[PDB]
Amino acid sequence: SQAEFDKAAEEVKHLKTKPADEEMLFIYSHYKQATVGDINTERPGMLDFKGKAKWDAWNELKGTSKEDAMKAYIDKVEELKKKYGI
Repeated sequence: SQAEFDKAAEEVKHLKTKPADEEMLFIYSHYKQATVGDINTERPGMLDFKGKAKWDAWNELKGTSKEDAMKAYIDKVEELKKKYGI
């Protein structure tokens, strides 16, 4: 299905607490593979500040199925929901 993934991405955007950079990264990444696909973009190039993390962390997913990214993202966000909630 799809609704549960937007539900996850939207829910994360409304969580009561902020999860670790790493979580933000797992999300950011799994969200891009789950919806955009493999990183068909330009890695930082200039500064390796926070962007390198998101870009690279997403790149890391080149080869994983949209569905695995989606599925795992849904559940993972669900973890975050049981973990941090509303």
